[PDB]
Amino acid sequence: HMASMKKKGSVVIVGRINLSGDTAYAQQTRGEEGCQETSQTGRDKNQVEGEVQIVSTATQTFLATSINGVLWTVYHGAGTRTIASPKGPVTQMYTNVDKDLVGWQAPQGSRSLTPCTCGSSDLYLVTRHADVIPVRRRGDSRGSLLSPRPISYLKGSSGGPLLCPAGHAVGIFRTAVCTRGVAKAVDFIPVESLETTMR
Ligand SMILES: [Zn+2]
Repeated sequence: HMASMKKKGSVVIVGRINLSGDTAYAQQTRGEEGCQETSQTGRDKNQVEGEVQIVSTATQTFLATSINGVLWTVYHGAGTRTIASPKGPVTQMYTNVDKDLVGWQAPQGSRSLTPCTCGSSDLYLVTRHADVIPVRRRGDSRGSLLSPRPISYLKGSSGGPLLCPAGHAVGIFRTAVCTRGVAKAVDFIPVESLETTMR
């Protein structure tokens, strides 16, 4: 009955993918206990750094990527949930189920990637395990893995970035394209589609 109805939890930043040096690596900033409490209160006092965040819900863990002052991720992971912040749960600034895209204002202390202007088709996918996978762009919204892998390796990487050779943001990883469970290609949200949503 109505008095007993719970509320959806907040997305919680539980770590980041460090790309600021010569070596990419994942860092955890909050354990599962703190994540649970933070998800319920929506209050996160942790300092955020970097461009690529690891985020969790009650059920899922995936990625969120800051581009031009917006932290972007996929609707099929975050739905309409708020994200926890130092002042409380923060409401989504963008919500587009048709693009499978959501976004919040980038957390204070985060760094944003710059949208790519190069038109290059040699791309690099950053995974939740700090893999940097070469990807050849094949369309506005798809690239092919130079070395196909089992889908397991890409699980939980939605919302991660596809990068230009110069480190610009080219797209947000949306979902893998598989055959017999083997990921041979990836579909992503082009950054141009993000810029249009941003006006
Ligand atoms: Zn570029």
